Amino acid sequence: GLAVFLPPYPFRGLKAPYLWMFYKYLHCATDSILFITGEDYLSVTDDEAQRARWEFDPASMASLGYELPNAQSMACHEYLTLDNAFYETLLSRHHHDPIKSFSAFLTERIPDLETELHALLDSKKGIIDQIDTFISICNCPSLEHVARTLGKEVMHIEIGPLRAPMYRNTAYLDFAGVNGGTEASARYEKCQAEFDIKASLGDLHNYFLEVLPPAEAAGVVLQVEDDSNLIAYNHDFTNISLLSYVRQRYEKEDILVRAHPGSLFRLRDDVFTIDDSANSLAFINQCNEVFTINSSVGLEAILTGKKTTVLGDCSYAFINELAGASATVNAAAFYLFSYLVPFDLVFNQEYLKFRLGHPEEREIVGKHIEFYSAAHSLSSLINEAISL
Amino acid sequence: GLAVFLPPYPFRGLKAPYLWMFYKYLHCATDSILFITGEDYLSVTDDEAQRARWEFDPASMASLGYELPNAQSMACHEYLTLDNAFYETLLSRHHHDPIKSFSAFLTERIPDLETELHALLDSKKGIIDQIDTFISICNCPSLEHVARTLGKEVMHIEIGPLRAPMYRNTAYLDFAGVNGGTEASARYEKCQAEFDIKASLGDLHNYFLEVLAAGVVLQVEDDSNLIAYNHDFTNISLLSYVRQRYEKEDILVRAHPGSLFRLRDDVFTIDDSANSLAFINQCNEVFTINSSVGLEAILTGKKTTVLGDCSYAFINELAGASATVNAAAFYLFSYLVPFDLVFNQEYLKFRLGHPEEREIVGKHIEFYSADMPQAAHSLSSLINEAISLEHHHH
Ligand SMILES: [Cl-]
Repeated sequence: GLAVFLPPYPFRGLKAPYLWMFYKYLHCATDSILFITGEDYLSVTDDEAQRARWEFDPASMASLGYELPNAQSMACHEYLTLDNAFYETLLSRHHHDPIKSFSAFLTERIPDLETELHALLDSKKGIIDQIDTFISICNCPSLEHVARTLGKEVMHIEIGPLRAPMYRNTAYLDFAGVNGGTEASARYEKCQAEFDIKASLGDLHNYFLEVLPPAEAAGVVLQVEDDSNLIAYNHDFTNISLLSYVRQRYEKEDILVRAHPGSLFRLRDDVFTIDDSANSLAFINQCNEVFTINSSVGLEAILTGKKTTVLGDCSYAFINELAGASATVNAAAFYLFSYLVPFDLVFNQEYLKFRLGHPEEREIVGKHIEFYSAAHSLSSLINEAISL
Repeated sequence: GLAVFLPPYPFRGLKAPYLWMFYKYLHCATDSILFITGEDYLSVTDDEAQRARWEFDPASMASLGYELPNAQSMACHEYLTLDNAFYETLLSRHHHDPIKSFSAFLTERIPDLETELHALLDSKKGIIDQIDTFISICNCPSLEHVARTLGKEVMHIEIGPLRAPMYRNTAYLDFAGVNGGTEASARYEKCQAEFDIKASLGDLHNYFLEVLAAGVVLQVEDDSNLIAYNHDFTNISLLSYVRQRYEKEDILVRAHPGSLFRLRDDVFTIDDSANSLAFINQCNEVFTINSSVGLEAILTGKKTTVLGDCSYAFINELAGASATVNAAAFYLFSYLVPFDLVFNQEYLKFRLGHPEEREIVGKHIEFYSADMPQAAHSLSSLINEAISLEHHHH
């Protein structure tokens, strides 16, 4: 059985922040799941005051592919609820800075949290013995240590870098960590010689493109300031120091900035030239090279053959650090077909069992292409796919 | 003789960043000054490409009270010029992170900089012998170490927390550090017994004044205050801090027009008051990292939370009306300096001899009153009389 970890701690000012994953696993569940979560996740569906949350938007339910759970759907699983008081305690140990508290939660072992997790799991020890793996939407060394004591692994699972409408929907699945401390590079290193791809980057990019590619400066990508990427996995770089970094190398009218609509702040009116392109691709094509901390837009540039500079930690960084025309295509082919997972599968318990048995990269790739579609060797599967 | 440290390194993307202090010292100088600075400081005045800078604006000139130097004014001093290329080197040592580089400069010793400082001072040993003190506009452990080694003291000088036209013009003068690592608290702890002020907090405020729910003050993102003296707090985490305690309905945000970024429209209630005071009176309590507005809030008797390091924080850490007043009185009259005086070589030589607090307060009140002497008044008596109400005669 699965144990899904969905912490209630409002680090970013939002209750039940990972509610969409709760709804998604509930909608896709076939067997009982152990949810390690908070009481807010259990009351929010019936909370008449949180009716305007984006998770309840019909467009979001359709985009992420779930429906709202009824009583039977929610009640037929197992629950362990994390104590509401631990958040305030964590805050007090970091000068009540919610951001710095979030960072510690993502990158450090927290004894109090491990203790509570142990106590919760011990209350249903018979249930825990049946657990096949732990699942987390974010890194959490506390949870990861606790899982090791039980001889269990933690699958880190998150929305992927390529998404609709532009691309096929993808997801992250990482045994080491998602976004930060990813295992993507280590995975490719072990199975590199199995990848001999007969294609260009355009061929790897168009297969995932679902829309007619746009027609044919220094690009700077801004991101949301208070997410895990810029709080913990940024190598101390920020939106400000990123702009400062590029400024050390370029003049103002040679710089095109791509703002993120979800950011708390935006650049003042007449400081930089702001891009107003219909999409990421239309922005990238106006640039000679692209600068980013760890935006997924950076992946898109690399896939289109644009010179990209990555200042933060991310899953696709190892691809860019390769000098070679064919060495890059092979690395990207692995990332796209073997590392990235079709979005729906990471919520499919049968697929998760498959990944849990530690299958060969060939089996993983074949399973993904099988999903994408409507040959035996790994390279032949990919080559045949991006030609048809 | 004075030595004034004006580094050329464009930590904030601005070359000759401390140009205004160069112009001010040149304007007020009576004797030869040793400027430890960069070539950019000497060429900017005659560089038409940079005439658009605020330092040349008539309003800014009259506000800070200086005029542009002619050939004689600039040439009659001693110069030691630092290599601009050290900035790029320092950058490379900090993962090309300009923020981390500036922070190191302000809070850490840098061996290469100490090497270059000593080598420059070695070129004019005879001149250095007659230097009494080093002056720095910012904290710099590299410079401070070099100076002490040569048996010189360091005065950290910067524009103050209270400024015209709202207030009397003030400046910082601190031997330990300016903004961060200040000696204001330690200094008061030593002389607090001499402060028995028989007046209100409002009297103190009104003396410096020349005009008359949850408040959050935003600051410039890349200045030294938010880079090094912030206790890891940012504009982002400051808003997070308050949101944890208050609903968005009860939050009022005072934006800083000098910032690189601005809040998106319909996220917070953005204040549009005419000034800081007008913003403060709309709040039950004010939250800040280390903005000068936080001082104004305390001076008006508003509850204030200070998350970062700054010179006035020790005032807030006291309980009691009498206690806060005696602390604020010290801060305003003894710690803060009349702006023009920190550029006056005689006053600086006066401070170098480390006089008693009464003498310092006496000097300051003399200036503020635009008088001249001395009297039998105690320190507190001077302050009490200076801020007390006196009726007109008839
Ligand atoms: Cl900030």
